[PDB]
Amino acid sequence: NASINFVATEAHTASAGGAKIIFNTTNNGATGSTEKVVIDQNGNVGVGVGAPTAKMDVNGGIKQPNYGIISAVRNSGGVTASMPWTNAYVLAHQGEMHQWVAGGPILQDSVTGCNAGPDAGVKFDSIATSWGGPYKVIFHTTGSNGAIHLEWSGWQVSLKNSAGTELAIGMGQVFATLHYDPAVSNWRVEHMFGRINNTNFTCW
Amino acid sequence: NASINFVATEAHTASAGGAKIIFNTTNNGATGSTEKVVIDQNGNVGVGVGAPTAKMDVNGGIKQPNYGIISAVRNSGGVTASMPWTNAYVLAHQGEMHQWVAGGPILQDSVTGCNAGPDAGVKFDSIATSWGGPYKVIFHTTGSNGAIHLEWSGWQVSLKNSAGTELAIGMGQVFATLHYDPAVSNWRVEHMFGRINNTNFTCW
Amino acid sequence: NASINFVATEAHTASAGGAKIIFNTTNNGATGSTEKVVIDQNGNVGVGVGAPTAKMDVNGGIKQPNYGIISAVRNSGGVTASMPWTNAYVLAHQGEMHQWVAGGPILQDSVTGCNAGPDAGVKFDSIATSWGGPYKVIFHTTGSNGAIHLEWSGWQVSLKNSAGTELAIGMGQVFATLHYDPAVSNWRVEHMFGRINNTNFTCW
Repeated sequence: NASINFVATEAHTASAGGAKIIFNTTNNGATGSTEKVVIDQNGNVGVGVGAPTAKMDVNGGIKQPNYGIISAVRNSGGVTASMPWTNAYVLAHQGEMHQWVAGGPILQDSVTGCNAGPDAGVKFDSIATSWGGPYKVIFHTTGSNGAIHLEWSGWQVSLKNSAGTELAIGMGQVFATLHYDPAVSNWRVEHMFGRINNTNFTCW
Repeated sequence: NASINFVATEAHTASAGGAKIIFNTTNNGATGSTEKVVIDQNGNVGVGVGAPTAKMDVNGGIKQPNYGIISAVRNSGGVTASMPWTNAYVLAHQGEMHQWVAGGPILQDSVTGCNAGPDAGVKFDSIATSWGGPYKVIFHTTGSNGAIHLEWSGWQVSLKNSAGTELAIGMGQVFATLHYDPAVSNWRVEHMFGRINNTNFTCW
Repeated sequence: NASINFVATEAHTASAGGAKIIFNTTNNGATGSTEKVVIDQNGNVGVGVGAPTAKMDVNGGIKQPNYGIISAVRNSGGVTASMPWTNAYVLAHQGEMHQWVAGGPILQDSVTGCNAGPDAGVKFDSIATSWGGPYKVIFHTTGSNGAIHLEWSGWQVSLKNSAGTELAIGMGQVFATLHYDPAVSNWRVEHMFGRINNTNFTCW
């Protein structure tokens, strides 16, 4: 059995007063329904929480889609990128965060965008492993085209210079900002910084 | 057309058994409704997910409000802060996380709070840019007053010493803990650490 | 008063057309109900948002459970761990993120797992404080057993070598990957990296 109940949340002297919506379902194998969600009188939503204090109060974990491995490499070989959203989608979905686990990103712009600062032209060259690491991607804009702010940490990453020489290899972390650049018909790294093992790197 | 259906999730030999709530809406331009949300028999909520494994299982992005630029500067000039929540609101909303994109924070306490550790009295002096960066703010408490744990990374940040001398400028990241201090009638930085380019800084 | 309304989201020439579900509740002390949640025609859920652009669009904060302090220490003394989930639970809840505030983790493997790389065998030895810091834990897998990717930053952390000698103490940040290792009947640190004050550490 499942049901939706409207429940008073205070005494009602006038016919009208505070009220909430509760959503009840019966667990498999059970015979009685139990309250699973509430939209409270204050608009707070409780999921497994009866008196939510947060606007979205979740008594458990939060899951989003696995968007795979992200890459954006501009070098002597040309412009490439693997990005699981279009420019138009990112622009339509401003401010949205996405977190998932996957192999690390491959990131470089040794032509223009990330060839200034202390470590001009480096490649954050993640080796995909079973361990991988968490991505965090939030959608933003240059004002005309889609941009993303991307974070990832995990195993294993090779930091290479613009000549391809491995400078270090091990654990890697990066914060990077990418944008869709119409002048090269693809996503590019505008700036990024992070670390491989104990070595910080920065380019812009 | 929109509708709410109560659906059995297993065979029912006794009149009672497992059941879920499904919420159907019709996309604009469509003629048939499609299932958009489920509150499952186990209480898991699926949003675009039919058999959610997570308590809140979202087939897309998650958005929260844009809370703007955050600042808390105590120096020779006095005590200032720009904080988009009151002390009372933070105390009423413990444990809540907030993520958004905006210009970086401006942070310093060269009088007391962040004038110890390796980089006593520095200012994390973010220049607001179109790129900005992601904030993460989670609400906490000293036990009496509101505290926040704040993270931000992005472009562009000037690291200054307590005398105003620019030590470095470029990409910046900070983790900082701020609290509402009644002794100065405002928010202050209790401790923070991060980096500008490849230079780590730490104060407490 | 509380209510659930099915509302057209466009003109309907044929009997069928786009529609949304709105959920209305009355705030305590109020006499009229106000719209608190919408499941839109496109399946986007707005919580305090009338025309959500995100699949889960929340006009406020997001809260999850406080899972306490996490530890996993393997050294000369043996194998210990404090982990608020079982192996089976983590494996059933892949891809789920969890964020909360608590005292920092205690992490080391000086026998095998984290006794390579630049800082073999170190202990990230968090001292629990009232300030604490934010955890982020996302669930993953080795392919057979539960793994977690864990992040924490905050006050106060002692970085110790494998001999117990305090190398540094102050603000601490860690990214660590832990997994349930049946060969020692407990969770262990596979690799981690972070910083105490301005000192980066890395082990794998």
